[PDB]
This record gives sequence, structure tokens and C-alpha cells, in this order.
Amino acid sequence: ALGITGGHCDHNLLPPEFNYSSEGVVDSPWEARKMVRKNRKYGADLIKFCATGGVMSRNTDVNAKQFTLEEMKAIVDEAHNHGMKVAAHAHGLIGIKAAIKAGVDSVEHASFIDDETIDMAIKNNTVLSMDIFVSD
Amino acid sequence: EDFLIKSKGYLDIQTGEIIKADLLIRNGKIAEIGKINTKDATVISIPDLILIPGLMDSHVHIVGNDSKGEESIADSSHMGTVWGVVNAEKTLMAGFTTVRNVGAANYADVSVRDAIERGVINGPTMLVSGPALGITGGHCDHNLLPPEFNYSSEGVVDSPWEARKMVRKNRKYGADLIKFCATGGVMSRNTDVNAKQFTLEEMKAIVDEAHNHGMKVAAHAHGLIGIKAAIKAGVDSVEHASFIDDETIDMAIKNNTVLSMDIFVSDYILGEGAKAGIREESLNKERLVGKKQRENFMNAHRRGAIITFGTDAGIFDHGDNAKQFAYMVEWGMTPLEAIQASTIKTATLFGIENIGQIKEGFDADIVGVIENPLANIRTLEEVAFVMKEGKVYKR
Amino acid sequence: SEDFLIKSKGYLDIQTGEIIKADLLIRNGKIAEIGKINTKDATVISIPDLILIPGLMDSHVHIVGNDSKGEESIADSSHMGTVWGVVNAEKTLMAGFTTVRNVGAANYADVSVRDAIERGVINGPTMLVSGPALGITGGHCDHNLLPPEFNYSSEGVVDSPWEARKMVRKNRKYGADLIKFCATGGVMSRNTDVNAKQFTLEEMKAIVDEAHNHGMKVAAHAHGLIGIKAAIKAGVDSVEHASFIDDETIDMAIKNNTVLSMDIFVSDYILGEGAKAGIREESLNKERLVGKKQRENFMNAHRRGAIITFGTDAGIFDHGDNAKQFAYMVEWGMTPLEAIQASTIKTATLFGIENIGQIKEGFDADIVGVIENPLANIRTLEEVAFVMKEGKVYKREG
Amino acid sequence: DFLIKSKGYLDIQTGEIIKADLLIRNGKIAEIGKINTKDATVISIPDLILIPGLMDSHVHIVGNDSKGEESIADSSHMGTVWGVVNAEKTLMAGFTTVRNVGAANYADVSVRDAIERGVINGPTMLVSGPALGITGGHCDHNLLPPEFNYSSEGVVDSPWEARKMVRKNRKYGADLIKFCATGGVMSRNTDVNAKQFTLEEMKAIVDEAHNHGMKVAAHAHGLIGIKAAIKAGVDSVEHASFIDDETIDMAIKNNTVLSMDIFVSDYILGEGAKAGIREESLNKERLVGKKQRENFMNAHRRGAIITFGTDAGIFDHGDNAKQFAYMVEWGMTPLEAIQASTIKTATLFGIENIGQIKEGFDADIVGVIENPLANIRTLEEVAFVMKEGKVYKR
Ligand SMILES: NC(=[NH2+])NCCC[C@H](N)C(=O)O
Ligand SMILES: NC(=[NH2+])NCCC[C@H](N)C(=O)O
Ligand SMILES: NC(=[NH2+])NCCC[C@H](N)C(=O)O
Ligand SMILES: NC(=[NH2+])NCCC[C@H](N)C(=O)O
Repeated sequence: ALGITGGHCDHNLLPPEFNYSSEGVVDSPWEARKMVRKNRKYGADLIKFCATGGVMSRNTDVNAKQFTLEEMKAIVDEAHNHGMKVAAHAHGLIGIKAAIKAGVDSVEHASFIDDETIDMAIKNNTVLSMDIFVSD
Repeated sequence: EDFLIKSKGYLDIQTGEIIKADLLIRNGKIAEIGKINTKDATVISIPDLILIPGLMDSHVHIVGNDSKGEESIADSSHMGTVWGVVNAEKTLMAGFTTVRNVGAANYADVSVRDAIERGVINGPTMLVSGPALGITGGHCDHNLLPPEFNYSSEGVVDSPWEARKMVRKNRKYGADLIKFCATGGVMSRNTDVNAKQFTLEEMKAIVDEAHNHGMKVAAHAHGLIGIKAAIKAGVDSVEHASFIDDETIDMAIKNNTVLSMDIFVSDYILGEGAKAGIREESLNKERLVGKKQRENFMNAHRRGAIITFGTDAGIFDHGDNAKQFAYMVEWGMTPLEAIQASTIKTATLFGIENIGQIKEGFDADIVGVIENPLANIRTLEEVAFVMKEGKVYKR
Repeated sequence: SEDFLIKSKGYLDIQTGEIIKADLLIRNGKIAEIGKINTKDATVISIPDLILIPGLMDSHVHIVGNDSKGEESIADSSHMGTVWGVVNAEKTLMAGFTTVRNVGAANYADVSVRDAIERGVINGPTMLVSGPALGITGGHCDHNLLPPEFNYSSEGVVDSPWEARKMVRKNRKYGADLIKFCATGGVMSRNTDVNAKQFTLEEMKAIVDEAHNHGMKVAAHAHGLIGIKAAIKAGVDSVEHASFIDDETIDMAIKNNTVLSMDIFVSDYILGEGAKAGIREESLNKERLVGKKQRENFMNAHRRGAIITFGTDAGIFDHGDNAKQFAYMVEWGMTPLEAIQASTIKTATLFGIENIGQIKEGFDADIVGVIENPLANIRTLEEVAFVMKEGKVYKREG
Repeated sequence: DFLIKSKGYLDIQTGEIIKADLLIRNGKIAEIGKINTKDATVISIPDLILIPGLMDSHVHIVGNDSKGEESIADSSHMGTVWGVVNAEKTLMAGFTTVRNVGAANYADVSVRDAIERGVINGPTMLVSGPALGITGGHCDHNLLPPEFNYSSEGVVDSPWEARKMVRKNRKYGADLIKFCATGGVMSRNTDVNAKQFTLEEMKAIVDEAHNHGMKVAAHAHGLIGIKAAIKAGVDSVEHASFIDDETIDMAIKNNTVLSMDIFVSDYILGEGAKAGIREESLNKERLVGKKQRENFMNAHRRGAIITFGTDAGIFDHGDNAKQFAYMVEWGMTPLEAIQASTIKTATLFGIENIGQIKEGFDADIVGVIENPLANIRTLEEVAFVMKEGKVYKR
């Protein structure tokens, strides 16, 4: 999964002395581009990125957008260029909005989606992939 | 644990009026204002001491090496953390309950903040910045080594995406807050104080990314072009702000850019600091900056700009933060407005609500003082009672 | 000028056992005179019912390290270990320990805390520090808590004689007083055989020769017998723990002036109030192997005539509670006088420091004052009432 | 609890098969004798002879078994997926404790621990980590151009480097140390009759592993490397292909086991030739194969300990018992061949309480149709597998 430094799909479990980032951590449009290429190269069928923070990660904010829209658009263009679909992890609303705008194929979780951006997903044929059991 | 505080009176920091009433404290918050019934737990008889909210400093460097001389040259970064423990206690006993740390290395600032937060040690509630962000060779670079070492400091960033990433890295590792340098400085080697550092594009990228995570942004800036650009980039405070003029005071007003103007510390640097360790290149830049800053501090206050209590403690001794109160009133603030700048005005800037007022529901940060501070403000230099978050630290 | 006259119930002579009624003159951080002193300018410590002994010592502490627990503590930096170190140094002082041997830490932050004590930045005992402990790859003072993908060895991992040479030199360069190595496996580490020697003798003899070349002392961690034998043969100044020492190698230790720093309290913490408090079950099973056998061998060590010092492995248990071992030391077969001797003059000789560990003329003013007589009840060392270090008073109750 | 009613069990010490019943509680043989009393449940077998669970002292369970064009850029994780398959295949063939003798990335220890924890089915593995070797050796990867400068994990080239890698293998969970002491068949660019490692390097490995209580196996075809492995003091020499009269006697005196694989040559030169094995390897097999099982016969005759080791991985996992026929063919009694795969291996592995149907020993029990002392080829199709008191095959 592609993420920002310290994102949901980074690994924020080590002291800063280790300087660990996970395999898919990317922090520019062209880095993000390259990671889509690297995933395709080694055989991936789709691209996942993290667009907000999440529940299971340390030190992430669920309502904070992760990635600029510029980075998000780069991930989506490059993946669609190779005929890959794009899923985007997004709990908070500003992330959901931004993922849809970038042109993602599915938004994962989609937890705080409002009326106006439900309709954004309808209009763009964006799918909501929503895990409503797992909270229990 | 419950506390009834028997005061000479509390300052109402909104109105000015001091109010003779009692305060009930339960679990780190002010419960009651008025005359209170008293059934369970303990009384603090104070009665000679007029009560004010816990004070704030918006520009400190609590963590750093304060050992000096020949013995201290090969000292590891951990000596700076030892001193961090010391200076935090010293800052709390001076009646400062919530501060904004504005540069450290190695996330030792978050180490000292969290230890206070866990009750491992005593100190103020630190808002910490992590490594400050600079251009190669800037003010918050370290320009003290030969080119053969090729040493750059932790926050050195040189493109918008590099800067984006360091904001993220600082968020990852605990920072509350991004500080960056937008001009050259006084205390650094090889920096022009009137030169802009960072492109506008670099600056905007820092701000955009930090605000995206709900982090506030502070910019170090003396020179005018730097101040303008920082304001234009959309920062939450300009630090120092030394050569601010009529037009860009106005730019700051329309944007809600706080000015964090350290008007004491020039007198320490040009006075006691000349033999205390401070380089001659640094003293020459302080002559350029010092007088003109408080001239412009007076102008900014007159024109209506928001100014908060930041001192650059760490240059001068921690504990002596309160010495700036007298300077603040000397250069145009009323005594009320000087205390407002370390209570209600910092609290907005810090982004923390429920501090800095003696109001019901607010956090029990309270400092007891000898005289009437609206008459003599230099009482804040000699405090007799410190409560932070319900617990009593000084009596 | 700024001198102290201490008026007390008595002072212990640590060579004899005698409690002597005398006053003490303190100048320039030293005990100047003992007896009746004519003075009119010196300020008087009136401390009339307190018995005085010299400042206590610990030959095995870990003052610096993170003592924060739970889920919030996980990505904490190394500087949180230094913040805790400050707290723990103060806590060790207030329990009447005035010179200690800090026997393993990371990043030379042990030398920082030490130096900041030396400079009077913070209150604490005089630490003698090791630096990073030298270990083999995957040894007890390696860190085996990470997947092989990380390929993390800790700071002091060495695997050849000339590598071990180089780490002794590096430790010294960054300010260390002594060298600790692990010679066997250990209780508190993951995947270490307590009964297996770690290091070759060649590597052990290289560590020792270099450390002694620079006038540094060597401690060796060794539970298992083969590693005790090898440490002694290499020429170490102390074997730490020494848990499965036998008759023949007690005799070796006597012969070569090898000290035995035997932490005999701490097994009651780990199995008791430590199994509840987050010690892993792999460690506890190794603790069951060690603890009772160490105390039996502690008794046999003393009676056969080996030098034992007072080490606790504090840091495992709470700093400040070091003196709980004193009870455990009369239990397992020292006289109360020998117990304090182990924490004063016997430690001083191990430490290589002259002019501490006695209330004597010319010696440093490291002086602990106590409520009951410690030769009658040793367990009042667990609640001291007066602490003086280097002329300065740090604890006084009444 | 379990009660096993049986045609009889092999007493592997005496050779005489004993008609009795076996009581299994807590994964051990509790009672041998006549019982059918109390607790839990009978196992209705009747017609099967019982033997102690079979052991292989030279396997390679983890590794990619996919072939051809698809498999070329496969990650190391494919070899781990295959390890899960190959563990079951080994266990269902009646092999209950095995020695895995060289994998990469510590995937062997993973596969082991997964079996131990009950995540997956398989035998108890003792694992080596990466095999130690010189640069360019048999257990170096000799298949990439110079510009890559690739060397595999266990490449060491000094005594102290070797020491360190033993320590690294221990650290990440290895039970034993394999090293390569000559060149090999299945590698590119190795001479089978040339020693690899100095004696001083070999002694450094042996001394360091024995210090941690780890057994040492040394790969050796050529004679001069077999000699030097024994003098180093290894616990086994694998293959042992060109061992002579004089240094068989060295192996008897020093109690060095010879883990000789005498089946696999016939796979390599037959079905393996068209399976994608290189001509350089096939040529080196023709140097080794015939003379190995000749020297097997001489080693057994002179009094040397030989264990059952097969080099499975080359052939398909689960076909391991095909070697048993070859071992009687080349000089052993059928008892001696099962002795080689039970009590001889248990001593080599350093594990007490397996390899025997005796009281207090672990419940590793395999049921077979015919008498194995009659025809040994019954072990090629076992009917009943029990490992640690759990029944895996019926
Ligand atoms: N309410 C929920 N769907 N919770 C589960 C969210 C799981 C997701 N991987 C996350 O950590 O954000
Ligand atoms: N007039 C002043 N505020 N002087 C102090 C400036 C301190 C600042 N950190 C700098 O070096 O630039
Ligand atoms: N019984 C004892 N001495 N227990 C404490 C042992 C502490 C030592 N660091 C170890 O893990 O080996
Ligand atoms: N005759 C034999 N045992 N042949 C098989 C040898 C296989 C061994 N792994 C090697 O490459 O050398």
C-alpha cells in the first residue's frame, strides 16, 4: 500500500533512531508514480493507497487527509495508464472527497461520507467498499 | 483530591477587574467561582496572594546543552536532555505552565514533553516543534564545521516535496507544531538577517502540509522580505518580526498572523551575553536588530496586531522569562495587555482551549503573586505559588 | 568558612565494627577531623540520635533506561531513557548510595548523566559507567527482539579479538570508566542459553588486556559455570551474578583476586512482582533455573573466602530499593558488618577509587545517617534519614 | 488418550517384533503391554505392524518447486508456500522428525515454528539456517555475472567471519550448522574433489557451534574434504562419497556419522536429466554416484555409523522411503536400515525420547502393512502415521 511518511500504511511502531518507513511510503507525485510502476513490475493487479489516517495504526488522525491531491492524482493516472484499478483507504470526509476527485475506483471504509459526496461517488461511478461488521 | 484556594482575589483577564472570590479545584479543573461550601477536602490558605492564570511563553528552547567550556565540547546530545529536565522544572517554578518549545534535535523535545505529560518529571505543558526546517546554510542549519564534513542539521530541506516530507516526519515522531526559518538569524554563523530564506513555493508547501494535519506553523523572520513571504505563505506566527513595517503589520492583521516579538533578550545579548559565550558576528547582528524590533513592536501594537509573549528563553536563563513583562509595558502595552499576551493570546495561538482564564471548567493552571500586577507588573518575576493542572508545585 | 560540624549518636568504624562517639569536621568535600573540634565559624548539623556509616555503594546498577510502560511507551526515543536516568540517579542518592557502578547503557548517555552529576547540573551518586556492554552476535547484551529483516545488532556487538579491542578503545574514547562484557547467556534476554559460554577465551583475553592497558576494570556477566571459569582465566576484575559457581572456581576467584558481584535479592522481584508486571515467560523459566542456586552458591562463596560485593541489578526492580538486599545478605550467611563492608570498602577496592568507603580523616564526605543501629538491625538501611555526598547535604528528615 | 491394538510393534534394539498394545497419553508411550482398560479411545488397527516414526537427516523442504517460464522472477516467499506443502508430504510419508539442511532467509525456522505452534502440519524440523560456505563454493550462488557481485547469505571467508555467522544463525533460530567442505553436484563451477575451507576455518565453525550445543553437518564428496571435516570434529559428513578405508576408521574413532544419500543418483541421471538439471551437474553425478554406494558398503562393513539422509527436494518430497530398498541392496539388513532412520538419527539429531517404541518416549509411531524385516518396501506406502500422539494418516 502507498502512503505518506507517518501515514496509516506506514509503520509508526519504532523509535526515531531506527528511521523505519514501510515498503510503500512515498512523499512526492513522481515517487508515487515510481512505486505504482514498481508494484506493477513485481506483479500487482491493483493499487491501494491511504488517503486518511486509520483505526489500527499508531499516531494517525482519522479526519486528517494524507497525501496532497497532486500526489493522489499521480497515483491514479499512473495506475489507470497500466489498466490497474485504484482503491483508496479513507475514513474522514476530506480524504474521501479528495480520493474521488483524483479518480479512484473504490473508496475503502468511507466512514464519514456526506450527502454531497455520496452523490460525487454516484456521478463518477466510484464504489464504496464499506466494512460495517468489523467494528463489533 | 480536591482543593479550596483562599485568595486575596483573582484577575479576570478579559475585563481587567480583580475579583475577590474563592476557587474550588477538582481533578485539574476550576469547578466553582464565588463563595463555596467545603465538605470534603483540603484548603490552601494563601491569603496575601492575588491569583492569575498560569503564564505562557511562545518561544522557548528548554532542551539543549547549557554546559559550557572546555569540558563540554564532545558532550553527546543526551547532555542536552539532562538539561531539558532541569530547565523544564525551572520554567514551571517561574509560573509558566504551558510553553511552546520551538527547536530541538533528535525528538528530545517530545521525550521531555511526554515525560512531563506522564508525570515522570515536573515541568510546563510543552508544545514541541521537532527539528526546525531550513535551507542548506540557513539559520536553523549548523554552519560551524568544515566543508569536508558536509554536515547538515536534521530539518534541512531544499525543495517543496522535501519540506512536505519533513513536516510528515515530524508529525510521525511527535511534533505539535512546525517551526521554520524564513530569514537569517542573530545567533547563527554565516546568515544575513535581511535575506529571505526559502522560496515562497517552499514556504507555502510547509504551511499547506502542516495545516492539513492541524499543525500550527511558526516562522523565524527578522528581515522584511522574509516576514512578508511568511505572512503570504499563511503562517500562524512570525517569530521575532524585527523589521516589520506599516504595510505588513496590516498584512498580518487581515490574516490573523500573530507576532511573537522577543523584546527583552537584546539587553541580555548586548549586555551579559558578550562574555557569556556569544560570538562577535552575532553581537554585530544584534546591534542591527535589537533597537529597531521594539520600535516596531510599539508600532504593531498601535496599529492593532496580535502580539504574544515569546522570549527566546535558552539564550537567557530559564526561569528569567518574566523579565520581559516590564519591557512589554515600556514599549506600549498596558499591564493588562502584557498578561493577556501570556494567557488568552497565547492560548488561541497554541490552539488549546480551556486554559489561560480563571473561568469555571478551565484547567487549574494558577499562579499566586504578591502585589497588584496592574500596578506593578514586575511581581511576575517573583512568584510565590504555582499550581499546574491542580497539583501544587511552589509554596 | 563553609564548613560543617556533624554532631551524632556515633559513627561506625568499618574495619572493626566499633561505633565511636565523635564529631566530624567537614571541609572542601572531605572529612577533615574526627573527635572534639573547637569551632565558632562552622555551621552545626545537630543530628543527635542518628548513627553514621559511610556512603553505600552498588556494583551493578542500570540507572539510565526507559522505565515507562504500556502501549504509549513503544516508539519512545533513547532520550526518554536519559530523562528517566535523571530521576533514577536522584532516587539512588536519596537511599544513601553515593558511588555506584552503572554497568550497561546505550549511546554514552550513561557518561552524560555521570558528567551532569559531576558538574552539579543534577543530584545523583558518583557513577562509574561502562558504555555499551560488549557482546557476541545474538548474545545476552545483543538485542534479539527484532525480525532478521532488520538485521539489528546493538551498539556493542563484537565478534573477533581485534573488533573487541576496537570497542574497548571506542568506549574509552567516549568517556567510559570500565568495560562490561557478557560471558554467558542471561535471564532477561530473548534466546540465550544461561549455561552456554559466549565469546571465545581469545576474545575474552583481548577485551581484558586492552581494558587493563588503559587502567579500566572489567566486569563479566556470567551465570553458567563454563563462562565463570573463562572470565576468571581471562583475568576479569569481577564476575557479575556468578550463579553456578562451584568449589574449584570459587578457589580460582580467590586466587586471582576476582570479585563476585552477586545479585541475590532480585530473583524475588522477577518471580514475585515481575511476572505480573510484563516480564516474559521465557525469562521467568530461566529465572527459576538461576535464583535459588545462586543464593546457595553465594553462601558457599563467602564461607570459602571469596570477595563478594554489593550488586543488585537495580533497574529490573525500582531504583531506591537497592538496600533491600542487605536483609538477604545476613539471611544467606554474612554477618551484618560484612554486609556493609561489601557495600563500602570492598566495593571501593573493586571500583579502584581511593579515599571513599570509610569515615576516616582525609576521606571524601560521603556519609549516611540512620535511625537504628545497623549492626543490630540491618533493615534500617532500607529507610535512611540522612544523606551527605561530597560535603553537601541531600537528605535530612528532622 | 489412546489405546492402540496392533498386529505388533518392532523392538528396534533387539529386532524381534513384539505383539503388544500401546497406551498413549500426553503425546508419549505410557505403557507397553496388554491393556484395554479405562480412559479414552481404542484405535482399531488390527493388521498393521508398528515401527518408530521415520527420520531423514538431509532434506530441503523449503524452496521453489515451480518450474519453467512462470517461476523466473518468483520471490523467496514461493519457496515458503512450497515448504508448507512439502512438510505435509514428508509427514504423510511417515517421517516424523527431519533435519532441514540448508534454506534461505530463515524461512526454514519459520516453517519449523509454524509446525511447532500447530499452525500447519508437518514433521519436527531441526533447521540449519543458511549453509556456510566460501566465496564461489557449493553453497554459494554461482549463477549470476561478475557485475552483480552476488554472494549468498552464508558466504564466509575467514575463521572469525564463520564464527559470526554461526552466531547469526543461532540468533535467528537455527538448531544446527551445515557447511560445505567440498564442491558439489547440483552447483555450477565447483570441483567435487577439491576441498573448500581451510581446516582453520572449519575448526572455527565446529568450535563455535559446539560451544552453543549445536550439531555440525559438513557437505563433502571428495576425500580430502571428508578428512578435513572429521579432523575439524563435525558430527556428520553428508554424502561422504569418496571416503576410503583409512578415513572411515577416522570416522569410527571420532564418532563422526556418515549421512549417505544413495537413492538420489538414479533420480538425477534418469528423470532429473529431462527435468531441467544442467549437463555439468549430470557429468559430476556420474563421477560420484556409483562410487558413493560402493563406499557406503565399505563404510558399513568397517563399523561406521550411517544415518538415513536422502537429499529430498531434488526428488519429490514424500518419496523419501525409496532409499530404504537401496540400503539393503548395498549391504544392510532391513533392521539396520530402519535402525539408520530411527535410533541412529535420534543420536545424530541430539534428541532424547524419540526413535523407539519404549516407555516414556514420544508417541511418534508409524503403521505398516507387511513385515518391514521381510520386505522393506512397505515403508514406501505407510498406512498409519502418528506424531506426538496426534494421528495424521489413516
Ligand atoms: N469501523 C471500521 N471499519 N473499522 C476498521 C477499520 C480498519 C482499517 N484497516 C483501519 O485501521 O482504519
Ligand atoms: N532582538 C532579538 N530578538 N534578538 C534575539 C534573536 C534570537 C534568534 N533566535 C536569532 O538568533 O535570530
Ligand atoms: N537471579 C538473578 N541474578 N537475576 C537477575 C539477572 C539479570 C541479568 N541482567 C540477566 O538477565 O542475566
Ligand atoms: N550421489 C549423490 N549423492 N548425488 C546427490 C548430490 C547432491 C548434493 N546436494 C550436491 O549437489 O552435491
